[PDB]
Amino acid sequence: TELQARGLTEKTPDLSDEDARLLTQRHRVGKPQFNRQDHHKKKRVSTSWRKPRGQLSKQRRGIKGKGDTVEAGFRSPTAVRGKHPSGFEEVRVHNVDDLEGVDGDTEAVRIASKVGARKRERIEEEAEDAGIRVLNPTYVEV
Amino acid sequence: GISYSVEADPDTTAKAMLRERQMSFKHSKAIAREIKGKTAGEAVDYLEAVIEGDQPVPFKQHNSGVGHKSKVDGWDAGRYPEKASKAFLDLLENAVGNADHQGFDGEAMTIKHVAAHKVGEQQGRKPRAMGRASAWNSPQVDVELILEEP
Amino acid sequence: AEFDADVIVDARDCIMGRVASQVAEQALDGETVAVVNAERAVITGREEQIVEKYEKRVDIGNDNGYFYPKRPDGIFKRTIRGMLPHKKQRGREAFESVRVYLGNPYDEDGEVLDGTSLDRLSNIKFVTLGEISETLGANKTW
Amino acid sequence: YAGLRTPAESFGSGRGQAHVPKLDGRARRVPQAVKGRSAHPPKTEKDRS
RNA sequence: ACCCUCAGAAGGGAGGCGAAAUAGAGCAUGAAAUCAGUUGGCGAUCGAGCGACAGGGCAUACAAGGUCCCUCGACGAAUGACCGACGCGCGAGCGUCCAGUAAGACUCACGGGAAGCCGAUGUUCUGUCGUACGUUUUGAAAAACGAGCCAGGGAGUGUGUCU
RNA sequence: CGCUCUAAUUGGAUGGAAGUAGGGGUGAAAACUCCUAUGGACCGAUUAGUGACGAAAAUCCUGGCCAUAGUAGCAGCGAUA
RNA sequence: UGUCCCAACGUUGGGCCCGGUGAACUGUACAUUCCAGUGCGGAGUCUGGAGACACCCAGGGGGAAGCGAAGACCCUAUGGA
Ligand SMILES: [Cl-]
Ligand SMILES: [Cl-]
Ligand SMILES: [Cl-]
Ligand SMILES: [Cl-]
Ligand SMILES: [Cl-]
Ligand SMILES: [Cl-]
Ligand SMILES: [Cl-]
Ligand SMILES: [Mg+2]
Ligand SMILES: [Mg+2]
Ligand SMILES: [Mg+2]
Ligand SMILES: [Mg+2]
Ligand SMILES: [Mg+2]
Ligand SMILES: [Mg+2]
Ligand SMILES: [Mg+2]
Ligand SMILES: [Mg+2]
Ligand SMILES: [Mg+2]
Ligand SMILES: [Mg+2]
Ligand SMILES: [Mg+2]
Ligand SMILES: [Mg+2]
Ligand SMILES: [Mg+2]
Ligand SMILES: [Mg+2]
Ligand SMILES: [Mg+2]
Ligand SMILES: [Mg+2]
Ligand code: NA
Ligand code: NA
Ligand code: NA
Ligand code: NA
Ligand code: NA
Ligand code: NA
Ligand code: NA
Ligand code: NA
Ligand code: NA
Ligand code: NA
Ligand code: NA
Ligand code: NA
Ligand code: NA
Ligand code: NA
Ligand code: NA
Ligand code: NA
Repeated sequence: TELQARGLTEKTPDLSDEDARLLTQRHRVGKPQFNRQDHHKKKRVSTSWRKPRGQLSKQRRGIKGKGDTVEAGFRSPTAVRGKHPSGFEEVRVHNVDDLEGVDGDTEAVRIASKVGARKRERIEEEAEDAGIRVLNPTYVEV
Repeated sequence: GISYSVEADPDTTAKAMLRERQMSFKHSKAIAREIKGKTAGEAVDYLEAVIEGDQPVPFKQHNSGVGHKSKVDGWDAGRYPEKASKAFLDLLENAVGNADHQGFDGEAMTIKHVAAHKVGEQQGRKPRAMGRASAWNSPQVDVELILEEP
Repeated sequence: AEFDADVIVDARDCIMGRVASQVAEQALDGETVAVVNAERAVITGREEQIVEKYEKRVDIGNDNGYFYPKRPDGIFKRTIRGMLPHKKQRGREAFESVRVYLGNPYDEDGEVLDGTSLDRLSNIKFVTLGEISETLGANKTW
Repeated sequence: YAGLRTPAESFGSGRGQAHVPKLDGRARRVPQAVKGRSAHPPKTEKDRS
């Protein structure tokens, strides 16, 4: 009578102490929006980042308050870069064969959006039986 | 054209619409704004007074250069848009009629929703001095009305 | 009429600026202050130059306006306003919780703030706000 | 010759208009103009072997 | 189609077809600028590159994020005391000892708590910084030049030769 | 990093592709990806190629649209009807 | 002899209010400003103060170095006629 997600939704990965520490750091420190300069002043200018090139650009000159400029110094820790907030490393999956070789303790699987309901059902049931969490599970009424 | 922008329960509701009316869209917003919440019958009496010139329609948004009116309460500018008002009377005559053919008491129903939409312009051209012409168009207005039982 | 002042200050024979500076500091700390006997407050210096300054302020102005107070009442209050960011929310709140009075409408006798009192026996070059207002043309309503 | 079959000319300064070749009050020929030539198009002469 | 409405082969209402009429005639999809109505936030005593970063209010169906708060305790870089004891200084105050101790960012563990609750999103308030962008220029917020807004279009290419 | 089309290798889709709208996650970033709605037929990935391949600007081009504004004009003429 | 001293009253058409019709110019953004200062030496927007409750009608045009026109003057170009 209520919606329930298929699979090991609550499953968590096991990480070394150092990894969980770095994952916690990334989540705590975060980063600036890094949206293009003045995107908010002109509708025809989108948010997508572009290096400010103006010779007089206040942002390019690094004036405080004009937003941070993309730099390698803002990179996330190597050990955690790319991990789902849960700590799992994602593995894009298109079918049942893609599930092969996947470590359910270390990796979680994300079913490509294009996969239809018929194939998702199969993928979701065998992923769970392999101890693999499905980040984007189907919600069935049980 | 438009489609009803608000949901309406068929069992306690009556609908009506005007299509591509060549009248002032600005006078239409003002009129709709003023009669919403009124009784169909009240609306009819109101618009007839407007047409008669005894009742002003508050012009709250499109009021540049508009002279003040003593009967306008809580505001100053107002006018007597007879054309748009006549088109609304047609709209209400239809709604109230639809309402009656369905068993309700048309006149006593509340105007739950009323709104005008500019659906286009009948384009025109006006010759000007210096061998040039400029636009001279006519607004086309759609308007929805939903009557509801008290 | 009726002002729950947490502090009632007596300006009689005190240096307007030194009192104002303290009343400002206190109002920004959340205190409700009332300055009493404003007409008897005092400012050091050569009466002639002092009066020229205030007279200049009265004459200054234009259509936009420069409303400068003539009564010892407002002179003192305007003096305090200059020590507060009166255009900011916090500043206006503090300023509005301060009121100056001609004489003392209270029962209690206000207190004398430290380092604001002027010894009449060792000072001859000073003036009374009341005297200033009389020179400015104020109506001696005290 | 795609886009070049026109005698369109620019009016130059004087009418608050950009210096763009026009014909019958319609811009033409230049690459930034709709119906204008392709600036650096594919070419038959190119050796694709 | 039929019926009601209407000056009415208009339009509207109801109804019928079809998987779909929000496929109903320039009718596949249906962006932005923008308009009507309406929801959330602000709002008729208050100040202007519209924001970035911090932090508060209020607002939030699910999904695709799941964290967050407080007691205590563990660890604890740089830095680093009060009080008290003694000894100096005209004085503000300083010296020795207590002590590199208590403290000390992050992180973790036990117990307890939150689900509009944490993140996030909308808006608004407070703090810090802040006179667009691009170009011309020694020097541009510029009373130097360009653009009303948005979408789409809009600028190192080919042959030959040489290096 | 992203775009077009070609090739090899290999996948997705009417049990709902592309696109669009709103929303969630990742990446310093170019940008990748998921969810919900809409949509109703096509769509990728890796590798090697390909090129009429990326826009905020040029009094840039074309189209659409807002304010301007219910404003100017619909008076002036020896023919005031 | 209203050109002037020195302006008045009146006439007709507008102007103003109402119905109907219904454009254009112009627009980087923000914008209730004023006095000073500063700044590429001629600022609604920077700085300090002052003033400032919102909206609307009519007016005469002080400012936006107002709008309109890639300066005709002047010089420069191994420009043109
Ligand atoms: Cl890198
Ligand atoms: Cl309109
Ligand atoms: Cl004044
Ligand atoms: Cl202030
Ligand atoms: Cl003395
Ligand atoms: Cl840490
Ligand atoms: Cl190049
Ligand atoms: Mg934008
Ligand atoms: Mg008027
Ligand atoms: Mg002609
Ligand atoms: Mg062409
Ligand atoms: Mg369509
Ligand atoms: Mg120069
Ligand atoms: Mg483009
Ligand atoms: Mg392959
Ligand atoms: Mg550019
Ligand atoms: Mg255009
Ligand atoms: Mg106007
Ligand atoms: Mg006559
Ligand atoms: Mg200021
Ligand atoms: Mg020139
Ligand atoms: Mg000459
Ligand atoms: Mg010559
Ligand atoms: Na208005
Ligand atoms: Na009124
Ligand atoms: Na009234
Ligand atoms: Na003094
Ligand atoms: Na004054
Ligand atoms: Na031709
Ligand atoms: Na060839
Ligand atoms: Na907030
Ligand atoms: Na330039
Ligand atoms: Na600039
Ligand atoms: Na300037
Ligand atoms: Na325009
Ligand atoms: Na190109
Ligand atoms: Na132009
Ligand atoms: Na005369
Ligand atoms: Na003016």
